[PDB]
Amino acid sequence: ATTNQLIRKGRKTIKEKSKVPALQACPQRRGVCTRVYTTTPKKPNSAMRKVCRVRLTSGYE
Amino acid sequence: MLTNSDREQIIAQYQRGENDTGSPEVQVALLSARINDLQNHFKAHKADHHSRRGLIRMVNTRRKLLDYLKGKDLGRYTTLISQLGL
Amino acid sequence: SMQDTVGDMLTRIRNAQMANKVSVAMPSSKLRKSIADLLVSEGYVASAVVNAEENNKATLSIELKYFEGKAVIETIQRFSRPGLRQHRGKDAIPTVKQGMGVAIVSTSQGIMSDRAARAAGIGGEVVAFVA
RNA sequence: GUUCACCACGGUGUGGUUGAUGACUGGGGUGAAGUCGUAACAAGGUAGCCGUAGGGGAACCUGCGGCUGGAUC
RNA sequence: GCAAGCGUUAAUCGGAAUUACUGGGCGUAAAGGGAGCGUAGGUGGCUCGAUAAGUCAGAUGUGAAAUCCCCGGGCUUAACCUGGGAACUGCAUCUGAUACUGUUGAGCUAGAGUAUGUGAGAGGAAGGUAGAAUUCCAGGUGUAGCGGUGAAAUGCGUAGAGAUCUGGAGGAAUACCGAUGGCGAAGGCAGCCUUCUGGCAUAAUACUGACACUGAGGCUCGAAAGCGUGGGUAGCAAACAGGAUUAGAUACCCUGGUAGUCCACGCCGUAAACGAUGUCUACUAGUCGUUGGGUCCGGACUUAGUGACGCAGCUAACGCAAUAAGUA
RNA sequence: AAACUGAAGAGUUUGAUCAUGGCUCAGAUUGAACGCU
RNA sequence: GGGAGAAGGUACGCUGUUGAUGGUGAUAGGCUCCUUGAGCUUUCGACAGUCGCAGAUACCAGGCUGCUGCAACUG
Repeated sequence: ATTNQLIRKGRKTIKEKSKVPALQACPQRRGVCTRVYTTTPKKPNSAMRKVCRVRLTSGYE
Repeated sequence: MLTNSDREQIIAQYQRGENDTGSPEVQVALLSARINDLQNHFKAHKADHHSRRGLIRMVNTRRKLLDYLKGKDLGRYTTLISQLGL
Repeated sequence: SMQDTVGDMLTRIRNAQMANKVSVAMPSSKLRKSIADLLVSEGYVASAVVNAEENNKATLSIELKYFEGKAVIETIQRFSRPGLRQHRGKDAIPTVKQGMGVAIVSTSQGIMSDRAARAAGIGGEVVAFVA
């Protein structure tokens, strides 16, 4: 990466998206539970973990 | 090809000085003669790419010398290309 | 092609010093001779003489120094290459090894040391760092 | 006042760009006491891989050219 | 451990040298474009002058205040408020300097080229031709097998095979030489001869006088397979048919076999297109081969390649090491 | 007089190692929300 | 090549003024030539007015799109 190449093209820092899109950059968000169920974990662990499918005011389910 | 005799004829015609054989004028004239003579070879041998590579290099060298001569003295360049039909 | 004459001269000095050569010769120029004169005056090389050869040519010959087995020039790096030139003001010249080294500065008053340019209150092209 | 000019709303037609949805369909992933084989790793039991073509339930196979990132020689 | 707060979530920078300007890499970890020619652009030899655009310095004007930082001052302290500075890396205009870059005048030959003589080469293109061999066709001799495999079988043969001898047709490739040998930008290029033709290597003299390097886009060329059209078609052989092996065997092995392989003209534009190593410069212990030259006295030196080692240096290590992956 | 003072790493690929390389963490900040107080 | 006149729009009469323009050539000047151009005639426009429900006013004179089967098409 020569000086001429850096001035012509540049450096590029791609921007990582948020891991919590449904909050829409909010601390919390209100929803209604559309389902309250249990599920089994990944390979090392075993349990009946309690999950709820919830539709938020942000339009995500 | 071009014989020694006609190569020397071109040299003598385009001598800027005595027995110089190295100025842009004589170089460009000799390249022009060689290209115009090789046109005969490449009309009968179209798939001679290995020879065409060298002819293209001749064209490139003549273009470099013509641009250098134009940037050096424009009267000489406009005279030379008028003599050679370029 | 060769497009850095100062960098070529510095690389010649560096390579000869790594090879424990007594003296290094190169095609001479006035800028090269000035840089060699600054090196001599700084005490990094023993001497630098220009021998005028034929065909309007000249050879710059530099006698190198070695102290306690090691080379006197610990490091010599070009700073302002042709592809990126560096010019600094009087209070912006980089210090080399806290001042125990030399930053070769080509100023309007000639090519001098970074400390000389600071004393003169002057700036210019920072061409090399020699320590 | 009348009339013409300019012009906002509004209308008409024909396209462009783009979001959501769509029977069905393609590959991608995840999931366990599954089915069929065993392709790769050792010379992996026909050395492997690359481009390309043909063929095949499926890993793949075969031709041509190439590579060593191949044992043994 | 914090404390009238303490945790969690969201969000930004940091740590992250993890986009590296400061400040990273690309042989094998991700990463050199298949190769070249070249446009814009970037960069660029020596000497004497001019110029002062860049650059450097100075002056002047401005860069609001607040904020930040420094020195103080006022709230009981602090937060807060406040006086003066410093700073605001900036811009503009003048003045000065000319080392470097930029623009220019002149000159120089060391980079790059030209003319002239020799030399090597599977460099390219178009024709022609030779000899071994295979296959087929037709005959002579001859008789019961041949062929194939780890074994077999399919297949061929009593309509006479296979073997042997003699004639004919046809296509393709060019044994030995043959060589980490040569030539070519790569891709590639081997019988021999001619014609057309490119580059290179080498000696000396004369000449031009920076004409250079690299190169986004662009263009050209670019194995094999494949595609179009028209030919050709011996061998080989995808597909395909059969025989084996196997539990199966859409394979490996066997017998056959069409496209293709060959030619002409066009496409295609891809390969582990590899040295997994961009091009071009300069510099840095040495030793031994080899190809084409050159100069000396069978040796010595020097050149352009092409190889094997091996210091320093570099590398995660492997290793590279003047044909660098060293120093720039 | 002064404005001129500033730079830490850890865990996690392996039987183990070095490298590469991502992910994660310790900091600071907020017009914040939420939970407990 | 086309599809395509795809689809779909706008103008269009008369009167006056006015710009340009092709042809033919009287008339003068030097079976012919050149310049000039009377008269006649051609083609585009511009501006201003004007009447009606309506100006391609009558006769004359394509309807047009979307999906899909078949056959290449003219014959």
